[PDB]
Amino acid sequence: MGRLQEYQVIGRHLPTEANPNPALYRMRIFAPNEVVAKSRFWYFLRGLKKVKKATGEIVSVNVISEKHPLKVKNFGIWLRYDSRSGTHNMYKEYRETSRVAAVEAMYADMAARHRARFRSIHILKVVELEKTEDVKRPYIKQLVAKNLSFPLPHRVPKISTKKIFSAKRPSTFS
Amino acid sequence: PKSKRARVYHLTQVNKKGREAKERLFSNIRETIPKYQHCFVFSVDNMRNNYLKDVRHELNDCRIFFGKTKLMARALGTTPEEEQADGLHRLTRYLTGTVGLLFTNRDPADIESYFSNLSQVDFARAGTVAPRTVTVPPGIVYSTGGEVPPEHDVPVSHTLEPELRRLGMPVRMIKGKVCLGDEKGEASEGYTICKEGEVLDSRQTRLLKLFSICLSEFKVSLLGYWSSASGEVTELEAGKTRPKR
Amino acid sequence: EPNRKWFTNTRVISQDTLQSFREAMAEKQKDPYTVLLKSNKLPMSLIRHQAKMTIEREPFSETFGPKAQRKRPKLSFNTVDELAGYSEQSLDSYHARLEEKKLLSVATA
Amino acid sequence: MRYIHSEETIPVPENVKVSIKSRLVTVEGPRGKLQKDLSHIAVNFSVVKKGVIGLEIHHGSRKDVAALRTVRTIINNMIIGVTKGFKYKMRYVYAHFPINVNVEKNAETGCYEVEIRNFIGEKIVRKVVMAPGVEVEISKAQKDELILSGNSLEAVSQSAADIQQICKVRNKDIRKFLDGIYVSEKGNIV
Amino acid sequence: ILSVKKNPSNPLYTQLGVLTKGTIIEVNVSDLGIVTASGKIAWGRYAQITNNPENDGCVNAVLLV
RNA sequence: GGGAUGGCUUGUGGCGGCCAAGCGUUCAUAGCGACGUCGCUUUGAUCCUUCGAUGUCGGCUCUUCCUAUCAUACCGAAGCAGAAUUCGGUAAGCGUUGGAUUGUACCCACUAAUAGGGAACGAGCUGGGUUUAGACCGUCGUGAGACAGGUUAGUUUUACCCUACUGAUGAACUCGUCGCAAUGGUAAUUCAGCUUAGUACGAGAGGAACCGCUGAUUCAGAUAAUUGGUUUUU
RNA sequence: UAACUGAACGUGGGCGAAUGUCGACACUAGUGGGCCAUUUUUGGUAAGCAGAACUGGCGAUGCGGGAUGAACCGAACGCGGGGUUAAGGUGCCGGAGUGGACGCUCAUCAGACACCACAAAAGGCGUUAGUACAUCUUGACAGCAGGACGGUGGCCAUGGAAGUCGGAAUCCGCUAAGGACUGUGUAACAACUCACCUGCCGAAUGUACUAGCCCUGAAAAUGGAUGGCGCUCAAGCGU
Repeated sequence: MGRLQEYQVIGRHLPTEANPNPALYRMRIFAPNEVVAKSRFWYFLRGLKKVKKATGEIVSVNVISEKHPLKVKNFGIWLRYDSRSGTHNMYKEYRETSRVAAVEAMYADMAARHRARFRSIHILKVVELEKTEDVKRPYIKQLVAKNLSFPLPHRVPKISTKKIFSAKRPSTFS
Repeated sequence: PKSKRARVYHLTQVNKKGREAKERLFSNIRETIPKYQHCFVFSVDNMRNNYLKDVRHELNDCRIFFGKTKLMARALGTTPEEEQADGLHRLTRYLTGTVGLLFTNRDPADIESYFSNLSQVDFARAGTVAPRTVTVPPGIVYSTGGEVPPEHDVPVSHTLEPELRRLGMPVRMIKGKVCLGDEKGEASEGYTICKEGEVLDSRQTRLLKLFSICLSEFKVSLLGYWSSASGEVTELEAGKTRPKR
Repeated sequence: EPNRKWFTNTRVISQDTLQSFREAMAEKQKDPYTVLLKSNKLPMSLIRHQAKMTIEREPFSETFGPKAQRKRPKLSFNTVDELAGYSEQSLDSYHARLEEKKLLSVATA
Repeated sequence: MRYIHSEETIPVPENVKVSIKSRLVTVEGPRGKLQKDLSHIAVNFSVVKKGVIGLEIHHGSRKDVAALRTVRTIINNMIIGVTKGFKYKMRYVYAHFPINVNVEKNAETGCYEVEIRNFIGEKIVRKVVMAPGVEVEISKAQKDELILSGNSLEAVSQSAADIQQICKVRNKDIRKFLDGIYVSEKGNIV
Repeated sequence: ILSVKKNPSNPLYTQLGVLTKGTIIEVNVSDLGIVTASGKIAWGRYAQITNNPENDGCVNAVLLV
């Protein structure tokens, strides 16, 4: 859902006389910016603990960048989405180069295939498949095969949309 | 995947056996071993095998197993670290194709004599070579199709002629009688079911079974036997010739 | 509104009184020249299966059809002489009925 | 799901000569020559081994993968047709009126022509013209049998179906009136 | 039916004897064998209409026992 | 002086009780509920039980549309032997009549069949609803009069305007002759007889169909040799 | 008040949250039981609906967009110039993209303004993505070649009924496995077949649900309507 960045958001309850050192809660949140990241932090924290924004504070917001954005990786995402019936689990896999790109591909795929919006999807886990034996979806298993080489038949050539007329009928073989 | 074959659910009493039958076979074979001195392996290849019940009845003191080949091999023990008794992994190399186990207390010579002089004429199955030429004569079709003289044969049933037409015999109903061509027999030749020196297919063997024509034999071939006292496997004549695994 | 008198008997009458009333009333409609007084205030509401058993014993499915189990007909006769007499009487009655019907281009509307 | 690669194999006998150009299959055999236009299905042809034709689809869906089986069976039937041929034996049976069948070969059209007469005593004379390459004969070994032979399975089976459909009883009980021409045996010439 | 006891909408409707839903009627219960503690036959009992007769063509009632 | 419900509707009842896939529900184990089922609503009878116009519909001429198909065309199934059918499907191309009854909507006949609707019923003509003024009877009222009502006789009377339609001329391009065809309309319909054949089929009674031939019904377009009609041929 | 002990009112002295920034008369009016809508609430209906409270709009009002318009969205209005937007749009009509990324769908009048009704726990051998349970080299699903037996023609019944017109029971043995039988069939038998098992094969399948898009889920009557053309890796749908 947009150019997403992963943030660690650490927050806590406001210190009182009973608890001078309240517990810190850290979450990894995919959001377009820090305001949305803090909003999602307060939402997920209201879903789990007796802390809201008026009674708590944000200790830290940091950006978690990808360690190796130049390495092709397989990601398994376990998610829960809310439909007309209720909340359902989905396990999906994406062959991307970063967790953020995997999450954008996830959001586009769920919007395309199940009409699920950003407001109705909970990202529960995003993990890296260390071995290719952990890959379970056949559309990624056909990509992790040995000596994968394929042609590209029927490639429509890119002709400028401002050039209306051409004197040669284009070919679709390059 | 909306377009799928509709799986028919059978409204019958008998269900699938499953893993419990495999475990029962394992228990029965592993309990039969310490009771008999000799364990024979016999082969019945490309055969009807409905006289095996008569063989079981005649060998009252013996025990016959005719289950899955790999399950019997696993029951006996394929490796020397798995065998129930010594030399049984030597015997397991004989178990391939359609085979069976025979646990016995009797003499090996007696068992060989019985399974050598045992011989019953049986219906041929698909793949066997036809020993002769069978031709149903023209005219009215009888039950044997010319094996017995036609004056000693009942006419064939009227319910069989759609099956005969499906199996390729150009029969027709004339006044409640199944005939090739005309009732007296004309304008056609006899229907050749099979020719000598020809591999029989299932259509021809089904025709021969419907006309009660038997072109095969019931021969059980003993491959070898393991003895408990000596702890060794003695190989018989068919053991050299049969493929080994 | 809930009330206790909705669940009570509103009209009761004893056996002998009902029987005497019915007998006297029947004697009253015996005479056509006698008329009642205040009949609207009189309890006049008190004054005013072989096929099922046969079908219950023998269903239609058990009588005739693919599921039929009937094997014995229902006869009006027991002896050969009774059958001969039955046939003779039936033939005579049949002839009488056709004679009656005979005694009793399309026609105009 | 879009499958990256799917392939099928067709073995070719030594007598058979296959020429494929722009999805136009030409199969040559001892009995004759067949030609078919498979330009309506996106298939890439190749020679994966000496005497084996390779069918492939790249980036196709499940339907595009499944269509290769139809292509495989069509080319295999063309090979079987040019090698051994196809033969449909048909029987015509009658109850009271004998059915008269006359087979000719119209030379200007170069095709066989089957003429059916006296079906349920009808005075009409039915006529069926066969597809080119389909040879129709009256069997001398059996009684009231036609034999349709050819290299094209579709042509032979369609001609047999046309013969079977042209003699159809109308406005009568099919339980009682059993007459007609029926396809009895389907097989190969050789 | 013996009488119409109460039509809940209007006493004029009761006076006219209108059979509507929820109307209390008096019925002859001689066929049900209802008897008192000594043997007198109870032949009049209240029942309530549970259907809409103007829409259904029939009067359906439940005994008030 | 003021006025003149509508993406409704259609083929399968209500009330009351059981049963049950399921929905809910585990600190409460209730409550709804598809598919069903059960009770109330003459041995082919009876003909001696017709149960309230405040609300109005008919008819003539004529055109078109819908299908929710009566007939014709084709097809599937049924003890469908044949004949005659019955149920169902695609189909609106083509037809769907003549009469009796007003003490007040059903009968009869021909026919292949006598299918159902819309364009009104959310200023053409003509009979009832229906009702100005005359008159009579019945009910009511002291009465004038009114009506539960019944009966009789009784005034709206364009077109030459615009558009639409049906036909008929026409300027400009010299006049005229012979043509092409964009587009618009479009047409045929049903029955009978001969042969097949007293044949297939059938115990019998009965009894088809394809190819071929000849007429007739309804419709349409013409025509006047003949026959009727018409006569100011005065 | 036991009391200058208090109660008021004076004498004198000293010293306070944010944000934004009028009152009284005189005279004269029109309107004061209107319409629509959000939210809350009280009654109901077969479904409709009927009422109250606050707020906004209209009657009094133009403009941009909903193709069009009393109630929708944006926005309120002197005469002009330049710049930027809101709502809505960028295939043509039409000013602005046949823009970019990932997928889904082929509809015999799709869809592009839906929420209401038809209408249901509805029907789909259409197409994708998932969940749960189960089988599987000890050989899964499908097929092919075979077996599919004995007591026993189980009991009663029936002219006849042998697993297969009926009623009630439905057991044991040989088993690898086989029902006192799933259908075809006979007058009854016979015969075939199914459930089940074994041999060949070769690696992934089966069932039930969930969520998308698509078809059906009822239609009349002049010829017509996503506004029109037209659109199918869209000019449809989701982001």
